[PDB]
Amino acid sequence: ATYAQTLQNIPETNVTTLDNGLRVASEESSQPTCTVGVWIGAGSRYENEKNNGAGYFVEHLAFKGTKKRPCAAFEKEVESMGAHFNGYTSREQTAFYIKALSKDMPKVVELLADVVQNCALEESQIEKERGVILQELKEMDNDMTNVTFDYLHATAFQGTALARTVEGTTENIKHLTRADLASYIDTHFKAPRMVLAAAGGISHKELVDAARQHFSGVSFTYKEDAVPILPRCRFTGSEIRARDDALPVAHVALAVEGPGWADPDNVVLHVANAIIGRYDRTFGGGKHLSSRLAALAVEHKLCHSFQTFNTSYSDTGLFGFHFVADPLSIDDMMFCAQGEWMRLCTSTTESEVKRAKNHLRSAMVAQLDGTTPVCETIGSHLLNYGRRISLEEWDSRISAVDARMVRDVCSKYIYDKCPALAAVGPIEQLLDYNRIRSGMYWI
Amino acid sequence: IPFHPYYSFKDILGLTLMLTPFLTLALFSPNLLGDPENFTPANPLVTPPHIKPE
Ligand SMILES: CSC1=N[C@@](C)(c2ccccc2)C(=O)N1Nc1ccccc1
Repeated sequence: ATYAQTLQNIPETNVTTLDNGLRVASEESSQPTCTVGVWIGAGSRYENEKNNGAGYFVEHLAFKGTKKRPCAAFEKEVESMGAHFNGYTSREQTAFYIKALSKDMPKVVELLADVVQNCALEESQIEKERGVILQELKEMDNDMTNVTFDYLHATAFQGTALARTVEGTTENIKHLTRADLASYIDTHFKAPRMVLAAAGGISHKELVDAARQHFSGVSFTYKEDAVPILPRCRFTGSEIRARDDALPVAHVALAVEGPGWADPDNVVLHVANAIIGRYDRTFGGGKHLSSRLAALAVEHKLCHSFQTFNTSYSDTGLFGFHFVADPLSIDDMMFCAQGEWMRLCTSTTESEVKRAKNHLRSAMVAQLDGTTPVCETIGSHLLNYGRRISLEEWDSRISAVDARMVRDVCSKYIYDKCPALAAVGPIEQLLDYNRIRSGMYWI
Repeated sequence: IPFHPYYSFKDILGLTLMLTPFLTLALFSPNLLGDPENFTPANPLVTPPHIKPE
């Protein structure tokens, strides 16, 4: 049983489409337990100045009961069967999923459909959640990492839709109407823009059947079955600096525009990020870590942590890094960081990519560790690539990557580009934009 | 702000702005600011009528 063989013997992912336009996909295994959910192509990016944070507001009511069954009833029924109900809303994607015994795959599918189609939107529950959401905005405001990434999007995509945060504005949350949420749901939670995904011990045909039974309400016009292409979001080389020397450590995020889901180069960018890696003060490896940047961080105590990232989207994306450091080590950290980025475009080695490729393989395999994560892969893949991509395909693609390819792709997206910068906390030591911009060439 | 590149550039600019008058004077009016009396070898016995400094 070799790695190759195990990859080929993995059960295939089955997909079928209903007449209403909804897609049903699932990967079958022999597990008494399973996860099934509906991945919707909706998010803050689809909102606008007036209904920003509606998709989030909805995510708060999607579990407070439907028309067929009020709050208590809905909750009791789900709880009493040992099932877990979770979900989330991002900028371009939303999801509501359930974990339970394969023995209930069908009852669950009915529950899901009831959630996405007949949300009660209890007028009173809405005012109750209005205050809850307002408390979460103050909680999240202390999450420097997330405040920093929000700011990164706020400036990198300023003037556009991707500039808004998922949770939305205070004004919006204070004034969103029962009608707005309703409108949101109707406008976005639509069959062709959704995906019923399930993984575990489930019958694809039994899944698709319960699907036909509950996911119905077909469309008449053509405007109801077309998936609206979103207007492009302009990337802008710039920086937003939120200074507060009262904060203990500083967060910094730098990034360049990325390609977008469908682009093959993403396989290389991920290998690239694998070379630089990530780090945090609890990595036993210490000064021996393969990641050069990580090694330097340890030697010179450059930061508390740092991480690379390649955040994709339909038509764009953010490729960069983020670090947390003491006010007095920001400059050296940024220096070494930008240094490693130059090394990438200019002097990557075969040994380097070899390691990074391996690291990347076990990374993709790790994202399929359980029913929920695999179910998440399916929902996302069909929603982003319009098809599931096997580990064997990925591996096929990953294997083709070499040093030269890394240098060329990185040079393409990084070298001499104007980055987007977001800095929060005690950032006096972080040099100006011009100096950082110069770190973008020669290495 | 860091001296470079803000003031390194600003200073090079200032240099060339003040270098034009300098060179214009130097190349187009070499003696505009000098006493013609200094084109005459020093004579310990004759004092110029109007002794004025630079
Ligand atoms: C060697 S004579 C001299 N040296 C100069 C360049 C000078 C003087 C004092 C301080 C700095 C520079 C100047 O103007 N003169 N001429 C001169 C003519 C009449 C009366 C006084 C001086």
